[PDB]
Amino acid sequence: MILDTDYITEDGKPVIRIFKKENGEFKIEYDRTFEPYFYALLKDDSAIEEVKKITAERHGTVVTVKRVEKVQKKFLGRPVEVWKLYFTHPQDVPAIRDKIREHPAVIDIYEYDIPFAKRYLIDKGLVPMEGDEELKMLAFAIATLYHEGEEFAEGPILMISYADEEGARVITWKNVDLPYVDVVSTEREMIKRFLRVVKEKDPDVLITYNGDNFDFAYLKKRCEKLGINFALGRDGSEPKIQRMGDRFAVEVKGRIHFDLYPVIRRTINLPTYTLEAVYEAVFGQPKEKVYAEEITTAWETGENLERVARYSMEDAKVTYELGKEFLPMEAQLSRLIGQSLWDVSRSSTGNLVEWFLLRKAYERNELAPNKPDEKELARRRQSYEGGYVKEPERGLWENIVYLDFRSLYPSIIITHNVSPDTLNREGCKEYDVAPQVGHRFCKDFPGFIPSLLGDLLEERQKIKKKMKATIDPIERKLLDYRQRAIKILANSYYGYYGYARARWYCKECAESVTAWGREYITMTIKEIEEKYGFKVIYSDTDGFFATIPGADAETVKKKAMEFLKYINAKLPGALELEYEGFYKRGFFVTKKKYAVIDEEGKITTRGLEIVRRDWSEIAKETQARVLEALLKDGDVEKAVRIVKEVTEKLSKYEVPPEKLVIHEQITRDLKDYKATGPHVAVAKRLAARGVKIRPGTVISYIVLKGSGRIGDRAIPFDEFDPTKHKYDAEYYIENQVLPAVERILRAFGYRKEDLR
DNA sequence: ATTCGCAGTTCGCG
DNA sequence: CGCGAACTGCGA
Ligand SMILES: [Mg+2]
Repeated sequence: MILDTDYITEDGKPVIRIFKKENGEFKIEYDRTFEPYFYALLKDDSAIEEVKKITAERHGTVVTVKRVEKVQKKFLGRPVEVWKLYFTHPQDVPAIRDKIREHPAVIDIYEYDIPFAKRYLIDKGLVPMEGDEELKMLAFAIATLYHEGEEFAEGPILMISYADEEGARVITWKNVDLPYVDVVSTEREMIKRFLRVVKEKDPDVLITYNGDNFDFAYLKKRCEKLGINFALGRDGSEPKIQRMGDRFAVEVKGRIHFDLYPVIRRTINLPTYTLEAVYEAVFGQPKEKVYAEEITTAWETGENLERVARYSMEDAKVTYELGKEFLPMEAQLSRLIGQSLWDVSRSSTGNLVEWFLLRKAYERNELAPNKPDEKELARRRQSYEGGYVKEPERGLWENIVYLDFRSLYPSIIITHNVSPDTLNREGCKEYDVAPQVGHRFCKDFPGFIPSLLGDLLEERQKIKKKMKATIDPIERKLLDYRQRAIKILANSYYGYYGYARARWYCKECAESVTAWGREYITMTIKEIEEKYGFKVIYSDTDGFFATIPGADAETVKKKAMEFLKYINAKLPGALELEYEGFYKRGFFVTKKKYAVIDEEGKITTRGLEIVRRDWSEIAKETQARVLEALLKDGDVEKAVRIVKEVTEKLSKYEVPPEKLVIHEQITRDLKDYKATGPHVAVAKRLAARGVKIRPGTVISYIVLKGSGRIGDRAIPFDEFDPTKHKYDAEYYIENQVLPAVERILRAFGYRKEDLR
């Protein structure tokens, strides 16, 4: 199968390299015949002779147009003629494309910012990660000597650990009495030993945790300091470092550097993304943290080095375990989008859709629109109305059914053919008209995006049912991941429509989807109220909670099923209302905030403090305890005692500090903040010292007993010391626990002073 | 560098 | 003092 592609230059000419793994054998294929190109729209065909002679210069070398040819393509449905301009080397394109655009007779240029290697995959119809080839993977991690006021990588690497199917080992240059530790003489020897391991194991995938922004950078500075050729690549090359906006990314030629950090960041939602928290949430098993201070202290005193080595070992071990858990899913996502695992695992929603569309556009001879320039970008800051949210009838309800649409937004796009190439298209014999916004969509032919979206949803269903019949457990897992990958991509189309940087951006399409959605959800609600006598307790966008307050559980279920039969006969196209679940009880606090419990006793919570990371565990824990007492036991006076118990424990300082940590994300550069909240205050004190802060950093702090604002009393939890610090019991009672619980017990008539 | 709608806290202004 | 901007993270 295909892992990746790139190009090298030989005698001034680009040579594509295709990196493959066939039958457990690494292979490189070379292609010297692929020509870089982009398109130009001319107002006059005669102008082509002027464009041929346009020249530029890269670095002394003179850039010219190799050859041209007129081609006929489609642009948003309508037919168009443009000139395909070829060049000798892909680096000629960025050097001359501006000179060609600025030419008077050139209306516009297209597809001029597509990387050569990616252009090759699309044009040749090649799909990475296709097949059942098993990749050999290796995880690794490092431990370092940290001192507070030093430069990056001023301290040596203390240990390098790695892990695969054979287990986990640690390389270090001090004597450690553990069976999985290999001892060498120096840091230099340790690094060289690691090179040999990678060379001999020859893994297809190198797995790290935050290796893009720490590990490889640290190794690089150290190899420079020690004079080592850090040749990790299968071609003898050193890791290549690239700039991805305000962050970094690292390739290793011939293999795939799989950094788990950006992947897990997108896949699951956690309060913090430390390696310990991630592992404990995914595998449900604890992992002890050993801090930089303890590591430094252990290395200098020579004392607890076993503890450090074990931590180093577990880092590599869990990294390998997590890599095994997340990689196959990302691999199937890569195959779907049609780009390398390296790019896909580091790409967000916007880029993934765009690359998929770019490939499909080529297959359909569809000329792709350009990225918006700064002027057009500012013109796309106009917003639109979103989903409908009913104000809930607040309180505790009995025997509730939840009904919702199966894929509401994708169903709308397919059913009503919503697409920029069908928008207000004149000359058609059939149209659908969006409510409120009034946009018309041609129904005569499948639109580009609804066509692709329809194939995706259809393919997904064919995979779901083939899974049930697939005996081979490995094939079933593969199909499961592809099916999940399709769901992710299919649900990304709507948001992409309203994404201002998108090539196929269309605000009219985006607001038409939401307008139609508001219509269908509101029609369905008044339908079940008027014709079946249900009370609709609450509704958000694509579903609602309903019940008959004076009815039996089986009575509610029966009537709900009858309603479903009724409205589904009225719904057009692919729209379908479904029976999502029945709930014994439910408590609806506000819009976006509620909790329900099924007949098994399982509680599901939305929006409440319990779900959020910017609330201490102590507040979330008793809110969950209160909610359980109400939903499962129906015991309101028990919920009260629990709060009295918790506030008393807090006031007497019997609560562990670990359950008092508050987590809050830094979203921008610290200088760009206008209002300084507690987490920003803590961040600025950190940045004042050694530690640098990036947008995406989660600040974990605790509030201390003292004077001043909350931000003046807040410190990072790592630095909390019982001998130096005392947490603010009053704060965690009056600002954390009580507000979170009072908002629930308010409905029963309890004040804050009813619980102290 | 996917969308909009919404509850809630901290802090500073008048 | 009330009040609103700034800010975060959630639901769909
Ligand atoms: Mg709103």
